[PDB]
Amino acid sequence: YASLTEIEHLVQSVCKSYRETCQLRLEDLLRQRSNIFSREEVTGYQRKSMWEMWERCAHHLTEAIQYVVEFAKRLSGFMELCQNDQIVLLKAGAMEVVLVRMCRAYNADNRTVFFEGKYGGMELFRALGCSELISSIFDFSHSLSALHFSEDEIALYTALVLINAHRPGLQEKRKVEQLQYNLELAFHHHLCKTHRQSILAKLPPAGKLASLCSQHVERLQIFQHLHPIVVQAAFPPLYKELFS
Amino acid sequence: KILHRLLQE
Repeated sequence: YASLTEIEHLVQSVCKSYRETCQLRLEDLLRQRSNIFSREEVTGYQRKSMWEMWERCAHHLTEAIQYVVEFAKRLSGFMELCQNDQIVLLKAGAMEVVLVRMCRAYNADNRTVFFEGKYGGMELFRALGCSELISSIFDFSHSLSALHFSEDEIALYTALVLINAHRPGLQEKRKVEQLQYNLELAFHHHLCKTHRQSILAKLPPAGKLASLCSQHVERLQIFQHLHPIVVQAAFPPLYKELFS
Repeated sequence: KILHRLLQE
């Protein structure tokens, strides 16, 4: 892009796509912070079977991914890429975007996340048998939350998470690069304008998101090997398309 | 497949 007016238009446009595609409004999440699972409800979650809690989490991830697909669809540049590259970007990026969007549902004051109508701590997911992954996700959401990420910042940051020209498989790499660089300009322009450039150094390191995605795939492979019929019969087709 | 349908609709 040439001149601040085109960069600023991009900023507004990305922010709007984000707002239209966020699954939950931020104030609905904040208004729920006192609604916390009782110890008896926690125990109830801990006693659920591994396979049932996997299914539930997969369903919830699938719904979050659907909103990310709509996000990508509303970024003009994205829909200008060829279909192969759309899919490449979404298969590598969708989970990473959800993982970023989850910080909004995380309360750093008590280390809880909004899940199925109330806030609960990481002990809520014990039945999954992936304590390392869960703990890493909670830690990631705590990092971002410490930054006090604004809605506008999440918009712009998650547009960049998705439009990543380093994804293996991209055919029009140069085109993705151009889009990535215009979105980087937009993000950094907005940071500069809002006096928020101090967060650049505090953003999680490159590959952190990749590490969570790969743990997620690795824990999935173990679960699937234990319960292959559950995955086939009861995991969402989109989920399996992105991760199996 | 599902992605291709979500991107097309």
